[PDB]
Amino acid sequence: TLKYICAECSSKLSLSRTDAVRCKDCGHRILLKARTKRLVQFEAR
Amino acid sequence: FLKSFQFILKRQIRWLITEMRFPKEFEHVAKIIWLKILKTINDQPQEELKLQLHMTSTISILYLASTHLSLPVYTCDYIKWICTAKMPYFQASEILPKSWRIQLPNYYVSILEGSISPFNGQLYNKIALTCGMIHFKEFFNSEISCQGLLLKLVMQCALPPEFYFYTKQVIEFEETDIRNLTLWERTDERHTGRVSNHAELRVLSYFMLTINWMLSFDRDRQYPLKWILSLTESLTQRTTTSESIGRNIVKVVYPDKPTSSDYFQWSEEETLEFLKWMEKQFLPTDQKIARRKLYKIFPLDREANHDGEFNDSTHQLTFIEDLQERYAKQTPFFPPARKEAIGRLLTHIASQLLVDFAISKEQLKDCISRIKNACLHRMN
Amino acid sequence: LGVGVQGASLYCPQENYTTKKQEKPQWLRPVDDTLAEDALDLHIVVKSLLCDTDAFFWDPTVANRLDSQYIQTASDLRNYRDGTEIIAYASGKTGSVLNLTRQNTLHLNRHNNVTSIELHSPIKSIKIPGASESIGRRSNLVGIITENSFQIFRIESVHSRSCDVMVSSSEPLYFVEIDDLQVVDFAAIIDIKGNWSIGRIPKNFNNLIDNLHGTIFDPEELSSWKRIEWFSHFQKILVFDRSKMIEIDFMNNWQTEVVQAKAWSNIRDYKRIDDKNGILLTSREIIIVGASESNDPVRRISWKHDLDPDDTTLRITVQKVKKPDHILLVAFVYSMRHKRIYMHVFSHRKANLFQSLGCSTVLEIPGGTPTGIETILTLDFELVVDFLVKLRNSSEVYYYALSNTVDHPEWASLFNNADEREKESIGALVSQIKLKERERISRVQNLIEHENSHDEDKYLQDLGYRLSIATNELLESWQKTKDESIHSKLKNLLENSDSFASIPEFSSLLDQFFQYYQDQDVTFIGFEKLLHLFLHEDVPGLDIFYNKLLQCWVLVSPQAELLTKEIVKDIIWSLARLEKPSLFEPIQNEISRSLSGPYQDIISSWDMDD
Amino acid sequence: VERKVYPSESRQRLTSYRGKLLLKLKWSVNNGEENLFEVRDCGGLPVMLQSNRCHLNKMSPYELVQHKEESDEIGGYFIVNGIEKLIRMLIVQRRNHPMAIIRPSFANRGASYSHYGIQIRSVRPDQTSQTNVLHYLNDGQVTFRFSWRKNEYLVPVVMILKALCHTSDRE
Amino acid sequence: MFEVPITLTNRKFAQRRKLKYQYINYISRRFDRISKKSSDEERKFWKKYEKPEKSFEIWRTVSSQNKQPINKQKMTYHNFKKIEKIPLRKMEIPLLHCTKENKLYFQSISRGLEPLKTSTSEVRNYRTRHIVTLTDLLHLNVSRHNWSLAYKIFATLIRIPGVQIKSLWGIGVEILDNLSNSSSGLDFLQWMCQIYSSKSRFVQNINYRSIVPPFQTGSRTHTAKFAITYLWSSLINCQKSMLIDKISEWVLTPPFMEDAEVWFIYASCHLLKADTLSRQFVNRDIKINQVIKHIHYVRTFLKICLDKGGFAVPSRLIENQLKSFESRLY
Repeated sequence: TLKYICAECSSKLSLSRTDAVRCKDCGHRILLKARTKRLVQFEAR
Repeated sequence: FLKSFQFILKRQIRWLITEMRFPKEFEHVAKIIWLKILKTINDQPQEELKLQLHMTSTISILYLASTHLSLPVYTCDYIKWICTAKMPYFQASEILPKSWRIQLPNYYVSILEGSISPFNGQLYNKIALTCGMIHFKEFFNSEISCQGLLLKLVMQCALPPEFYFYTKQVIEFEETDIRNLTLWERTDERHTGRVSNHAELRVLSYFMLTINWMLSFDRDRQYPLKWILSLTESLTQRTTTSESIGRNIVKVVYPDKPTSSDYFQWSEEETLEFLKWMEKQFLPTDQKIARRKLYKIFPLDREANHDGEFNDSTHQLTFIEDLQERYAKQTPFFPPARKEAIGRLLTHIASQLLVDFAISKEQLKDCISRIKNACLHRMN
Repeated sequence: LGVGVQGASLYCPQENYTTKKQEKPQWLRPVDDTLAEDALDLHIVVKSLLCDTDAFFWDPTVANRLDSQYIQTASDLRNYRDGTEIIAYASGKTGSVLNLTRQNTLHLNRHNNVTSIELHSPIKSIKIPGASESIGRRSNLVGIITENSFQIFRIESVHSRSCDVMVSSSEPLYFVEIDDLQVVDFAAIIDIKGNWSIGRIPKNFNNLIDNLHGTIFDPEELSSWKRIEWFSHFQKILVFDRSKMIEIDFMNNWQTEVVQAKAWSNIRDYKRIDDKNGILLTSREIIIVGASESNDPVRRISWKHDLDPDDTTLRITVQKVKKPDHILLVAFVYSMRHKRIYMHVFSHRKANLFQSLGCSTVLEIPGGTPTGIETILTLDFELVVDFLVKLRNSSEVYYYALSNTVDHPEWASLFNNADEREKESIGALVSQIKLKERERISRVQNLIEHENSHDEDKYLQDLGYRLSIATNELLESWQKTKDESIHSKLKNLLENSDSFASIPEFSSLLDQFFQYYQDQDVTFIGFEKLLHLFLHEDVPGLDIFYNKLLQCWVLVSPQAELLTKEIVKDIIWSLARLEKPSLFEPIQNEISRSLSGPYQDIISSWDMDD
Repeated sequence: VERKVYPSESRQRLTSYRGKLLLKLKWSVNNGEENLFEVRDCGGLPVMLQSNRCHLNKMSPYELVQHKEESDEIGGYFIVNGIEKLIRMLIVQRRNHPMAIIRPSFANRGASYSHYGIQIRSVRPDQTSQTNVLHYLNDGQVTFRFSWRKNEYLVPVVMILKALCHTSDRE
Repeated sequence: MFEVPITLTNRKFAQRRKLKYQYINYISRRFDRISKKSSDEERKFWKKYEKPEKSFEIWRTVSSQNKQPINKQKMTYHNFKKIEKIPLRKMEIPLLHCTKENKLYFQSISRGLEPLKTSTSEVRNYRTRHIVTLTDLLHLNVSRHNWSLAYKIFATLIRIPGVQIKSLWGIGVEILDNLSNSSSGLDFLQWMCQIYSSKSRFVQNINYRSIVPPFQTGSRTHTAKFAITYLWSSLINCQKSMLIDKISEWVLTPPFMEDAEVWFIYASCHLLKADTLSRQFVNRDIKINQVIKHIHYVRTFLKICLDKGGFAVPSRLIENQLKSFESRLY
């Protein structure tokens, strides 16, 4: 599941369409994207 | 509208299939009443048809299917069951279809959502208007189980059950085809039947005279005046049962009739079950962050120590047990004061009979003169 | 002198934590809110009698029909006597006949003689002015208002040897202008519909308007309710409609509008409290105790209370309670539409320290609605207070004391004919049932004489045999008529189901009859899962269904048993619908109707979706 | 609702941390026969951080962490479109002290101007400043320079001295 | 009996007031042409009057220039039935288009005869029938000082849709006078003054339905009553907790530049610090001058309170208490 995080109260969240960029719980207009399980590789250097 | 007007009826019946344990024979018969009643709308012109369907119609076809099965349910219960909001009558438009609501027109859904209760014989007319559309005769039995209705009316006011046997004899004196009480279709007139030819409404007069024919001509002096005080003040007694409190709700919904303001005289415990009934009103009946925070400061239950888990042995007595108080209260067994307490009891029981059948005062004053002035017609 | 005022207005409203504090740092509850503090105050009626005698609108011009206050007559001046209590009420046919002492509760006196002075016009207001303590004495004259004239009565030398009050009267002035006057007060000072004038009272009853008059006439107030009162002895008057209070002082030419009550409320009632400073006003939506100001006697708008009920017909009466430390003002508003009072408790100290305590409500008699309520002055912490009511649609007046510590003749006028030849002709039917019942208490008593007999085991073996083959007769028609493409009675046998004398056997016998039809075209509806509708509980059986009524009808019946048996023997035969076919018969009647309707009603008929 | 905004939100949003400017007028007509008072919203002016008009004013290092700032947040700057900007301090002349100064540019203001002059920088108690320069001429004349709406003006000093208070010529 | 928080409207009431205020406009103009010899139709009506918006009724001082000589010439029945006649002529043709009981109303209300049928009785909506039921049971227990029950009715009434501010803030007595698991009413008045903060102007032209100013709205030039109850009941609540800095920080933030009662509260917050700190706890260079700051805040906020409109304080009696704070300080 694609998700976001409320930037004021850290409540997880997802928005699809005809959906305002707001926190459902508080009304914060700033949302930050969460990171999900996805592979990245690094050399240990 | 028709597909949604069906959809509420399924939830009314699957309730009555499950909770009130009206068995699975009911949907297989009530569909036939529902499948036929669309065909009378079929033979209208589809151009500007003006079909007549209302929430009064989904209860009427729920009652025609009940008076086919010879059931001891009556229209008293169908007008009690919706005031207590058990079966989805009021505001059934809201949560049930979930998509047919959004594209139905407003006057097409204000008829669909039940706002005002059926009043002044609105329920009886819709029975007769339905039976004029599809004929209830030669496929269903228009047979009121009047033995159950009188036994219901005996069990209402805790009387000596000889008046049950009297009233059965009394209807035999004045009735066409003695049993088999007439469910009355109408199709000739849009007027109401001023004879008041509703069979259950007829029995409402046969009980209002059988208790007065006996007691006014006190020949045997079997029921004394000192017992009448023990009877008349027995009914004027606020109690908390599972049926009196449901009857308190019906006095709320109708404001025209008197004793619509009886809630001033409720006790402490009488409001508490009313408020626990109100928790069975809320489930039938961006700016949400404000209201959520107000429900945070007013929790709907008690703020602490509610009466759910560790409460009692019993609070709520049932309808078997209040009669055991009542049939022990009226213990004396062995005239201008009598003629005053002959209308005191008769008015009191009438007020319960007005409120439990959704008719006016003027409806019953019509019905008495059309039963009394047909019984004198037998003697002279 | 507390702090939170507007100057123009002054509020202590309904439980909204009033708007002042002095911050008196004196360790003695260092706060002086207008809200006071004490314990509760519950009121208890002392119900007792004193005396006796289109509908979608109501008349404002009719005011009262009675009065009750201590009067001190002309001969009590020279002699030692001080104060006699009277009560004068309308009577008669159309409200046209106007007509005493206190033992411990106010009751009509010994010689109890109505002094029926006769008029020819409807009574529409009966009131005194009251008294003054600056005048030192009490007034002995009363004025009444009728449709045809205005009258003044003068009470002269109330008697004690005979308890008879001889009354004298003035000239009843008829109308020069044809406009119905409204309110009198004196402190013929009257208010007509739109204009007022000052009337002069004479000293000589053995045989009018002064040269000054004013008007308040508003083209956009529509009602016919006005009111007048003299204010604070300056010969200032206060005139009312439902939209403004005008203050007029006819000593000079000086007219001021004080209240303007058009926007969200209306003036409802106005009692002038015997306190010559404090006077109480009932608006809609607020209760105002606006007093008089010592600098200019104009209006000290004092601590007012936001009352909750919204109505069009509210009145008020007030009674002062004089304590040595402070003065109370309990205010009683009452309506003509329902049966309730609503009270509030005010207090007053020396520094215009009006306060407020709380509110309570009590009820009245169930027959009628109140229309006139007056407090007995009682000649002047456990507050006691007493008063009289009068209810509309009844001509009775009762007396009530409050301490700190449904028959309708319309149902009677529906029975009871005066037809003596038809008396017993109706009354034969009540004696006809004297025969028919005693047979039934005796014939099943013959079944009480027998107890599970083999002779009646034969009688019930014969029962089901004419239920089996009768079913086998009622089955074999429906199979051949089954192709109908467009239930039964179970009262076919009229030989039996009258004298069978066992409930648990026939319950088993019909279960013995239920098991027999394994075949098709025959199903049933079970009784035990449906018989609970009368007891409104969980009733899983027919045998315990009798056991509920067995304990239930013990006291109220002679021998109490076979009547209870016969009804249980009736109800299973009352639901005599056991003639359902199999499932096939309504299912094949489902499929026929949707074929008959068009293809537009195919999609309209779909049960069982989610 | 009116919520309380913190400057951590204004850096995220890339907006300006703005308090609201209010300003009430006096519409007097005919010298005060009729006065109109209207508090009028005048936009949002940006506010220096950890000032009176910031929400971080009287606030602990613990509470500053919980409101997404550093524990020793310093303040003293403006957030304008999410860029932190501050007003740079400048060196100006000391107020209210007349300075005897020679400037060759004084002779450039005209013929018969000596390069001598007294200069005072007078500030009003609302910190608005006013520089008055006192030129010496090669005739013995002294002129009083001032600047008003970006225009220099010159007046003889004995006109100001005779206009300030009532004088004789001995005084 | 009691008032209900419903925005209830019916066509028979929308007409019968409109049938009334259509008529009143004509008879008002007719009264002034006979005074000249001697079109929503209700929006047009209230342009003759100023809606009070502070009180219910526009009360007004009296010992001032707002006085009048009493008009001498009075009415009569002959002049009244001829000044109403021509408005009663033009009214009769829309009287047959309206319904007959609205027409029976205007025939009855024009001869006296106010309505006896109260509008919230015949509404029969089944949801309003419980909203009328609950509020007459809401007040009835608050009348009878039964608070655990009147809490339960009030928690159920706010959850039924269509209920107003009227029930909401006014009896916040129930939270404070419950004291069991209570918010003490002060978090609820904080809820009222957060979401109903509106500095908008009172437009004073539209007819108003289901709102009223003096107890439930908070426009510009009228501080809301729940706002000043939040200021009184949190000063008294903070005194009884012996945090006054935190109320004095809040009252700082809203400079209600249109009233004197908030400034009296802001003056009285500093008087409470100047009262508490003036004990000195000895029988100190910083203990002295901080009290002088609070004394000077009282004398300057009470001055700007007294310069505003009507809020009469005992301004002599408070000066006797400020001097008494300094005599204890010397």
